[PDB]
Amino acid sequence: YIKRVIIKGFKTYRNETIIDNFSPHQNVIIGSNGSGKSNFFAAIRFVLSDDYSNLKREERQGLIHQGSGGSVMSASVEIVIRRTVGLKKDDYQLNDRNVTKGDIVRMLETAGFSMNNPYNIVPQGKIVALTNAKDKERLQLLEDVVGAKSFEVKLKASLKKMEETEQKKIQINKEMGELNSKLSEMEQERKELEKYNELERNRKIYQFTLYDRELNEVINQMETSDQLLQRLNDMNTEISGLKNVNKRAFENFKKFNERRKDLAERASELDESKDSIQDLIVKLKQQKVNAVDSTFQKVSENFEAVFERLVPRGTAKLIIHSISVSFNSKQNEQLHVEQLSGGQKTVCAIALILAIQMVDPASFYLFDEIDAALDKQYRTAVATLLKELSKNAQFICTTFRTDMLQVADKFFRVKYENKISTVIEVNREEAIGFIR
Amino acid sequence: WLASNMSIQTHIAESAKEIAKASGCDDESGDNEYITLRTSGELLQGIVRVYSKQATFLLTDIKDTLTKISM
Ligand SMILES: Nc1ncnc2c1ncn2[C@@H]1O[C@H](COP(=O)(O)OP(=O)(O)OP(O)(O)=S)[C@@H](O)[C@H]1O
Ligand SMILES: [Mg+2]
Repeated sequence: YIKRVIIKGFKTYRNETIIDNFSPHQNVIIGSNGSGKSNFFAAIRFVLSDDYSNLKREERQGLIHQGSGGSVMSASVEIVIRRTVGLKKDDYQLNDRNVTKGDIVRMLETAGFSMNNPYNIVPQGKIVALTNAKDKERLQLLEDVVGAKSFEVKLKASLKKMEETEQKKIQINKEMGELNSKLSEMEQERKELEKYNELERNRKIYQFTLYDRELNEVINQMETSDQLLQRLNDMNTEISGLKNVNKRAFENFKKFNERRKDLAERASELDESKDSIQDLIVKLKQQKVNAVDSTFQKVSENFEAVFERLVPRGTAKLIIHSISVSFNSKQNEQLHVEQLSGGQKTVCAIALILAIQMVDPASFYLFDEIDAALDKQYRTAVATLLKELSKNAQFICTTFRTDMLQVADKFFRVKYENKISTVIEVNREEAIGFIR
Repeated sequence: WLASNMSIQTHIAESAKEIAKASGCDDESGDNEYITLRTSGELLQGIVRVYSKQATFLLTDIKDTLTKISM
């Protein structure tokens, strides 16, 4: 359940290649050297996967087929999904209707798999290159399935702004004291208008008791009183003595204290909430291992099983530290991989990456000439195993070893007349095509 | 939900353990749609993006206040 494919103006595919069915399983492709086979799969992930996203001029031009210029503006690709491009951000002509990039960004994840499956393809002679590939690179391989370090980049990055923020926190912190201070001043300055109104009533009643207390007696001279006498100065002596008049001290202090409280609750909050993000992290930095050291299991546990297919002659295990492959090809004597035959290594490769590919199995997979250097024994073991794997997923391979053929489902050849390259579909005489 | 993602204001810690739930926090692994860990990453990011933007706003305030007193 892939659907149709045809091109217009893409790489060596000059004009039109309306030369394609076809259905699920084991579809195989070939043709001459640099006829455009690999260009063709380029065609493929071209659309399916965001490997062709941002990069500008000489990158973006390249793709369009630069064959003496011509219509440099027209480079269209059909899968079912059309993606034309012209000179300068002439984007997706998305599935007859017409949508966006960000749109099937969502759709492939809800398919899927996505952009997200990094083993969804497999060239390059890479497989090779991975013989080459050493201990640490293996770790990577694993991580990059569970996405892991794309994660790790973020972590560190957040963790910076995190402990970057937290210097504003201190700049902040300074300002609060500086506030606390401005209310420490606005405190004394209310203590007063307190103590003050205290007096000009406290006084102003003595004033009124004695207006009576001593006119009381002149009421009666018609046929604590000393204490109060000089006490009524010990008051007047101070309102006149100490008054920086301000009628607002208990208004202006009411609000401007409230805020300080409002703030120093926010201010406080932060710390609390810091200690919780900062706590969140460790909750996750754990989860990362959980995510990995779990996949690891699944991967090893696939691997042997897979390997033991290809080479039922011996067994293979994974060890980890920071990752190794322990190995023997025939039960006889074992050990580490960095000792094996060019080819001998090359087996694992595959196995491994199958082992991996198949732990988050996607709907679809392709394989540029995955068979380019392993020799005989194995080729049989592989093509078969792959075909067995075909059942559940869509597979597409290039080859030039015929050994995937004596076993294959569909069949395609690519032809290059000097400016155009074409795919043509043949069967048995296709298998004859190579043997020539 | 949604509240989380793009990464104006909300509550930090109230979410830092809404994530822990998507992991193993009170020890019942594992439910929901879990942690694409891609997701975890870009979230965490966001939280802090805001956690920061808060402390900033805060400071902006204190100051805009403190000077408003000087009046
Ligand atoms: N956009 C393009 N426009 C014009 N020519 C191109 C374009 N892209 C690639 N080519 C040419 O086509 C060749 C690439 O063809 P490929 O797909 O690599 O052949 P192939 O299928 O890889 O065959 P092998 O086995 O890898 S040699 C290059 O060497 C270029 O000369
Ligand atoms: Mg190639």
